[PDB]
Amino acid sequence: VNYPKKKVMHCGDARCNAHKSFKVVQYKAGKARLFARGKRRYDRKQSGYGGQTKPVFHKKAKTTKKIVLKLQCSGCKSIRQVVLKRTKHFELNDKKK
Amino acid sequence: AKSKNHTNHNQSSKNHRNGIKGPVPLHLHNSKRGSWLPALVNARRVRKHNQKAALKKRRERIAAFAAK
Amino acid sequence: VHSYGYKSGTRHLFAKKFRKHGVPSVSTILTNIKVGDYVDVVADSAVREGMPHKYYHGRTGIVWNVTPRGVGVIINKPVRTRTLRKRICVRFEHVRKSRCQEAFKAKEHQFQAYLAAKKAGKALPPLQKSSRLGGIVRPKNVEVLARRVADYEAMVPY
Amino acid sequence: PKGNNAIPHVHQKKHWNPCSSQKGNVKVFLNQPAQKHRRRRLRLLKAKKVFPRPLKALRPQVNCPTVRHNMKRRLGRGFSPAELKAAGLNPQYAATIGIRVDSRRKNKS
Amino acid sequence: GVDLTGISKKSRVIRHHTYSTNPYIKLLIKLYKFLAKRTSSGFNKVVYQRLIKSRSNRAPISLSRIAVVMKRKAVFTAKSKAAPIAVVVGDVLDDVRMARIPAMRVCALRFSKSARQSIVAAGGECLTFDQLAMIAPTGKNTYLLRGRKSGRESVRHFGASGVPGSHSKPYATNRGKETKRGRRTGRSYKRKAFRHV
RNA sequence: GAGUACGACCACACUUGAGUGAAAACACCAUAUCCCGUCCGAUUUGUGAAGUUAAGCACUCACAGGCUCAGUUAGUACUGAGGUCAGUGAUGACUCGGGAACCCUGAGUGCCGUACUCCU
RNA sequence: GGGCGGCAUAUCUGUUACACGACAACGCAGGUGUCCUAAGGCGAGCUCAGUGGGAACAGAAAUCUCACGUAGAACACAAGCGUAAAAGCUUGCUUGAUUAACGAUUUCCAGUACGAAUCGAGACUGCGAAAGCAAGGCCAGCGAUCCUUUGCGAAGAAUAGGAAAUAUGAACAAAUCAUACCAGAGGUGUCAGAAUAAUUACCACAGGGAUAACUGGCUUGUGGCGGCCAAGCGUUCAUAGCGACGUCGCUUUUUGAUCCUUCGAUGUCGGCUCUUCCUAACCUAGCGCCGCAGAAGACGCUAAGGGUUGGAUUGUUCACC
RNA sequence: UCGAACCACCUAGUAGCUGGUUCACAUCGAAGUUUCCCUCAGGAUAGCUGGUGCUAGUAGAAGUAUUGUGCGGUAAAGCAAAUGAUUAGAGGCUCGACCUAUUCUCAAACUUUAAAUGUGCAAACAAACCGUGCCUUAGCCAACUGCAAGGCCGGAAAGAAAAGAAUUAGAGGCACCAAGUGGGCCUUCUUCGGUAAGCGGAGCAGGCGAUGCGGAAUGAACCGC
RNA sequence: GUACUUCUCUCGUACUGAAAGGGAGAUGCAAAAUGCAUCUGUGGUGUGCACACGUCAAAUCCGUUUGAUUUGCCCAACACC
Ligand SMILES: [K+]
Ligand SMILES: [K+]
Ligand SMILES: [K+]
Ligand SMILES: [Mg+2]
Ligand SMILES: [Mg+2]
Ligand SMILES: [Mg+2]
Ligand SMILES: [Mg+2]
Ligand SMILES: [Mg+2]
Ligand SMILES: [Mg+2]
Ligand SMILES: [Mg+2]
Ligand SMILES: [Mg+2]
Ligand SMILES: [Mg+2]
Ligand SMILES: [Mg+2]
Ligand SMILES: [Mg+2]
Ligand SMILES: [Mg+2]
Ligand SMILES: [Mg+2]
Ligand SMILES: [Mg+2]
Ligand SMILES: [Mg+2]
Ligand SMILES: [Mg+2]
Ligand SMILES: [Mg+2]
Ligand SMILES: [Mg+2]
Ligand SMILES: [Mg+2]
Ligand SMILES: [Mg+2]
Ligand SMILES: [Mg+2]
Ligand SMILES: [Mg+2]
Ligand SMILES: [Mg+2]
Ligand SMILES: [Mg+2]
Ligand SMILES: [Mg+2]
Ligand SMILES: [Mg+2]
Ligand SMILES: [Mg+2]
Ligand SMILES: [Mg+2]
Ligand SMILES: [Mg+2]
Ligand SMILES: [Mg+2]
Ligand SMILES: [Mg+2]
Ligand SMILES: [Mg+2]
Ligand SMILES: [Mg+2]
Ligand SMILES: [Mg+2]
Ligand SMILES: [Mg+2]
Ligand SMILES: [Mg+2]
Ligand SMILES: [Mg+2]
Ligand SMILES: [Mg+2]
Ligand SMILES: [Mg+2]
Ligand SMILES: [Mg+2]
Ligand SMILES: [Mg+2]
Ligand SMILES: [Mg+2]
Ligand SMILES: [Mg+2]
Ligand SMILES: [Mg+2]
Ligand SMILES: [Mg+2]
Ligand SMILES: [Mg+2]
Ligand SMILES: [Mg+2]
Ligand code: NA
Ligand code: NA
Ligand code: NA
Ligand code: NA
Ligand code: NA
Ligand code: NA
Ligand SMILES: [Zn+2]
Repeated sequence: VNYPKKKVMHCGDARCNAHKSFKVVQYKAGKARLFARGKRRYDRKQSGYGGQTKPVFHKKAKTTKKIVLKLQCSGCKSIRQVVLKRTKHFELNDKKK
Repeated sequence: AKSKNHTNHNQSSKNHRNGIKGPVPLHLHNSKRGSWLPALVNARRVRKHNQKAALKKRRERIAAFAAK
Repeated sequence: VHSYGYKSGTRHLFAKKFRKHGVPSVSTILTNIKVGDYVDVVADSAVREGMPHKYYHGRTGIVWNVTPRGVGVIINKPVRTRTLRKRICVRFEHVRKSRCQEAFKAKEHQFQAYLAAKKAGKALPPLQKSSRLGGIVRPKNVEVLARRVADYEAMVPY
Repeated sequence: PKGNNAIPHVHQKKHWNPCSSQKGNVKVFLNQPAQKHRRRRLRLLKAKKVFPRPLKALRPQVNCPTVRHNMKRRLGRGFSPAELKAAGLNPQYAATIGIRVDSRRKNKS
Repeated sequence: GVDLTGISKKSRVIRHHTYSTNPYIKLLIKLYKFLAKRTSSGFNKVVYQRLIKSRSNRAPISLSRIAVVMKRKAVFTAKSKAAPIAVVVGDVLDDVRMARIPAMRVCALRFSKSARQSIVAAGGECLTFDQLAMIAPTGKNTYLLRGRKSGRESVRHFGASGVPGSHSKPYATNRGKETKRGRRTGRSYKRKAFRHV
C-alpha cells in the first residue's frame, strides 16, 4: 500500500481547530526498558533456580501487523495516531500513479 | 465415539410448558434514551414546564379546598 | 459449508420482482412517518443502506424514533419462553405505512357517523339480514346430476 | 451448578486440622473460664502478699497518638523524671513507693 | 382420564397459618381471623392477610413517612372530619430527619422506644391492634400503610451484575476487588449500563 | 377538442410499419461578437427568427409482436387432517378441507393531478 | 474404533432446508488471514458486452463511421443480490479511510463478549450552482487478562484549587526516575486466547462393550446359484444343447458395510475324532428328452435311504499332482 | 519381592473413572437441547423442575378460530419465456453452416407463474375518536390559526350493532433460592449420505425412556386407553 | 454456668475518583461562577391496597351485603422523567 507523505486533516488542538497539514511517520515500538516495572518483576522472578518461569510464545500465526501512522502537526508539534488495515508492504509515496 | 450433533426435538415443548410470554405493553418501558437528540432536548424543556404547572395546580387546589 | 453472515441465505428474499427493478420512487420519499405509527418492515434490495436483517423482513411494528434518514421500529420477536421487543434501526426506504388498523379505524368512524345520525334524528340504514335463514326456492333451470359414460373416456389421454 | 455466590477465599489450604497424619495447627479456648478464675485468684493472693500496698502501681495519664485517637486519654507506662522533679520526687526514690517511672517519654507540652 | 396438562401451574402458594412462634401474634391472628370472616370489611380482610406474612414481607415504616402521607391526606380533607388512624402491620421506627410531627393516632404491631416517645411527645398516641379492633371494628377512618422494601441490600444484590443494563451489587466482601475487566472500557470491555426493554 | 412546464402511477403507457395533424405551443432551424465547452458550435454554451411540418411530438390504423384484465386449462396438478384402507412393492384411491401453472382463448391499448396558454 | 489422510477447529456465498425465522453429517459446489492514496469521497460527462452495413495498406483479428443493443458487460477476489442520464466507464477536485461528548441498536446470542453492521448527535472538512452526498472500498478479510510500547494532559495566566492548572511515590520539598488515568500498537489460526519430541513386544493403572480384533443379528454391494424376453451360435434351424443387449429374483457355503450383544474375559487357525442335518444330486433307484443307430454322453424330473477313498509338497483352509 | 528390593512414615496421596450409600406416606415432577470451555465419559450457562413467595382475583391471558392487513418462492407448473441441458424434422439463405418458426425430453445449487400448510400485525378502559378549546417548547416551516411533542380543560362512548361476525376447566404480571439433566431412542409425514442395513444424519409433532392396564399368541416404541 | 460492666472494636446511617481530593432536601422568588427567603414535608406524571364521599345493579331475614363504578388521597410496588 502506498500512502501519501502529507495529509490534510482536522487538528483538534485549540491553536488550530481546523484542517491542517500533517507529516506522516510510521510507528515503531520503542526499546523495552530494563527498569520498567514489569521487566523488574520478571527479572526478580527469573533469578535463582527453577528455569523459565513465564510462557514463551511460539505458535505465531499472523503474517502482517497493523500499520500505525503518527501525524505531526505543522504548528502544534503534537502527534496523532491512526490505524490502517493490515498489509504486507507499506511505503510512504508522494508520486501519485 | 461419535454422538448426536444437534436437534430441536423437544425445545418447543419446553418453551410452551411455561408458555411463550407475551411482549411488554407499549405503555411500559417506553424510554426515549438513544432517540433523536434535538427532539429529546426540546421535550425535556416542555416536561420541566409541565412539572412546574403541576406544582402550581396542586397549590391552587389546596387553597381552593381550604377556602371552601 | 453454510455460513452465518448478515445476509446468509437471502438469495430469493432480497431480490426484486420480475420486471419490477429500480430504486424507490418519489412516493416513498414523500411518505410521512411519525412516532407511534404502524409500519411494515420490507427490505428494498436496491437500496443496500439502512437495510434490516432478514428476520425483520415482513414484520409489522410501532415506530419509536424518527431520524433525518432513519426509522426506529419496535418488533416483537419470540426467544425461548418469552417475546422480546427489538428496536431495529433502518432507513425510511425499507418501511411502508401499515394497514393493520385499517378495518378498526373504519369501524370506529362508522360508529361515530351512526351515533351522529342517531343524535340528529336522521333515518338509520337498514340492517343486513342473514343468508343462512330458511326460504322458498323457485328454480329456473333444473339438470340431472349423474356420471355419464363419456366422462370416463374424457379422462383417458393418448 | 455454582450460581451467583461470593468468590470463596476461605484460606484453609494448610495442614491446620489434626488428623491421623497431621499434628495440626489449632488453638482452642476451652480453658478460658478456668484461666479467668485463676487470674483473679492470683490477683487476690498477690493483694494479700503485698498488703497494704496497692495492687497496681501508680501510672500517668497520656494522650493516645494518631489523628484518629488524639481526643482519647489513657494510662501510660510511667512518670517521666521531669514530672517527678516538678512534683518534688527523686525518680529512684519514687520507684520504691509504688510510682512507675518512664525515662523514655518526653514532655512536649 | 382428563386432559389437565399444566393444571398444577395454576396452583399458587397461599399460607393460612403464621410461621411465627409469638403467642401474642397468634392471639391477634385469632382475633382478626374472626373479624375478617364475620364482618364486611376490606380492612379486616387485608389486616388478617398481612398478620400471616413473614417478617421480611412486613417491612418497617418510618415516622417521617407516616407524617408525610397523613399530611397529603390531611389536605383535601374536610375540616369537620377527624384525621384517620394510621394502621401499620409491622414495626414503626423513628426518624431523626423529621424533628417536628403532628399529633397522630398510630396502631402498629411494635414501636421502637424513640418512635413511641416521639409520637407521645407530639400529642399523639400509640395503639395496639386489640384497641384498634375495639374502637374501629370495621376499620372506619383508617389509613392502612406498608413499609418500604425496595431499598434493602438484598434487593440491590438481586440479579446478575454482568449483563447489559444491570446495576445490581455483586457478592464481594472486598470492595476494591472485581473492578477491572468487564467494568471498564480500557480493560477488554465494560458492561453496558443501559438496555432497552 | 388541444398545447406547454412540473408531475403521481410507471407498457392498457413498450416495440414495428402506415396515415393524419385547425389554432397556439413545442420542435427542427439560422448563427458564432461576447459567457462557456469541444479534434469538430456534432454535443454543449451564447445570440437570434429567414424557413419547415420533412423528422421529433401528438392522434388514428394493423384478424401486428408484447403488455393488462378475464375465461379456459380444472376441481385437474399439488396439498392440511384420517384409516388394523388397497397393493409384495412402486404407489394409488377414498374421507373432511384448501386449491395451482403454461398453452389456448375473449376483451382492452394509459390514467389521474397543479399552473399557464390555444380553440374563444 | 484408533492410526494414516482430511478438516467439517475461527469464518464467507449458493444448495441440502421442507415459500416466516431456525436445522445435521468427514453432505454437495466454492471462498477467507489478502489487495487498493485509489481500486476511497464528490461533481460532471458518457454507456456497456456484443451484432450489422461501410472506409489506403488491413486480412478472423489494428483504427474511423453510422444504426441496433434491458445489460446478455463492468463493479480487486468466491458466490448470491443489486445497479443504465449508474452503483458501470472517463475526467476534475479532493482526504469523510480524520475526529466523533462511554447515544441507541442489529447479527452471534446466555439476549455475554469479539468481529462485522444499522440509525444518530457534535467538531473540522471534501465535492457540488443547489438540494444534497461522504466519517473507506455494503455485506468475509480477524484477537482478551497480564506484560511491553507509543500518543494526548502546548505556552502563559488564578493570593488560591474555584467554571477553568492531570495525579501519586503517604515527615516535607526540588530536579531525575518509576508509577497512575484515557486511546491505540506488539497475539494467542487449538482463532473466548497452555509455553511442549519420541519409543515400549519389558510395560502399568483407572475404566470402557459409549470403541476395534473372533461368533451371532440386520444388510447382500461383492461372491454364489437361478428365472424371464430372444439378437445370434448350432450345415440347416432362436429355444437338442446356450443365451449377447437388457431385465426380475433367490441364497448367506465369500468378502464388505454396520457396531446391537459380550472388555470384574463366551479360549482365537488348521488337522484328528465323532454324530447329525441340508439338497442347488457326484455315485446308487426309477423316469422324460437329444444334433439319443449302437457304445459313450448332454440336458431335465421325482427322490438325501445308502455311499462319497489311499497318498507326495504345504501349519495351512485352499491349491496341485 | 527387580524394566528400580524390603520396612516405616508423608498417606485417609489424587481420581472428570468403577462400586456402594440404611424409615414411611403425601403434594408436585424432568432432561438427554442452547452457548462457552485442551471441550467430546467432565463442567459452567440458559431451558425444563421444585420450594418460597410478592402483587389490587380476570390487570399486559391464549401452541385455537374469524375478519382486515402484511411477508414468502417449497410442492406443482414451464422450456413453445431468461439461464443451463437435450432429440428430430421443416422452411428460407448436392452439401454443411447460418437464420426463422417449431418439435422430443429435463434442473438441489434454473425460473415468468405459483399453492396447501404457514408466519407478522390489528380488532375501544394507562388506549383510540371529537373541540376554528387551552398552556408550554432553546422543535419544523418564510410565517401562522399549519406541522412535531408533552400536558390541561371539556365532549362522546352499538364498552363494541348488523352481516355465520368467536371460544376458553382464561386469576394476568413480578420476583427470590435451588435440584436433577446436558450418552438418548422410536414412530406418522418431510428429508440427506449409502446397493442396502434392526445403518449413519436432520425437520415438525407424538411417544418410550419415567408406565402400568386392556388388545395384536409372544414384542419398551404398534392399536385402545 | 448464671447475673453485671465497657468514651473501645466492629457492621451500618454516604457515596464517588486511578488519585490529589470532593461529597447529595423541598418550595417560592429569581437567574447571582457558593443568589436570596421560608421549613408541617410525598420533586413531577401514569398505573395502583385500604379508607372517605357518593352512584348504579343483584339479593335480603328489610338489620343490610355481594359486586361494579365516579371522585379524593393514594400505602407497598412498577414504569417514564
Ligand atoms: K440447572
Ligand atoms: K496525641
Ligand atoms: K505478572
Ligand atoms: Mg478508523
Ligand atoms: Mg450429547
Ligand atoms: Mg430456496
Ligand atoms: Mg422473493
Ligand atoms: Mg446464592
Ligand atoms: Mg437506601
Ligand atoms: Mg399552425
Ligand atoms: Mg447545432
Ligand atoms: Mg412533424
Ligand atoms: Mg408527416
Ligand atoms: Mg396483438
Ligand atoms: Mg418452512
Ligand atoms: Mg427459510
Ligand atoms: Mg452520476
Ligand atoms: Mg454505550
Ligand atoms: Mg468490511
Ligand atoms: Mg468487502
Ligand atoms: Mg462497510
Ligand atoms: Mg499547561
Ligand atoms: Mg481452543
Ligand atoms: Mg481470529
Ligand atoms: Mg475456542
Ligand atoms: Mg483456550
Ligand atoms: Mg523381542
Ligand atoms: Mg480397572
Ligand atoms: Mg473386521
Ligand atoms: Mg447378492
Ligand atoms: Mg446375461
Ligand atoms: Mg455396542
Ligand atoms: Mg471382551
Ligand atoms: Mg463374564
Ligand atoms: Mg465355554
Ligand atoms: Mg431337488
Ligand atoms: Mg440320497
Ligand atoms: Mg442320512
Ligand atoms: Mg475417603
Ligand atoms: Mg471426563
Ligand atoms: Mg452406583
Ligand atoms: Mg403429576
Ligand atoms: Mg459410565
Ligand atoms: Mg418439481
Ligand atoms: Mg409455469
Ligand atoms: Mg429453456
Ligand atoms: Mg395473516
Ligand atoms: Mg356483531
Ligand atoms: Mg397382550
Ligand atoms: Mg451503603
Ligand atoms: Na448444568
Ligand atoms: Na457529520
Ligand atoms: Na491486541
Ligand atoms: Na460387534
Ligand atoms: Na441315474
Ligand atoms: Na411394533
Ligand atoms: Zn495543530
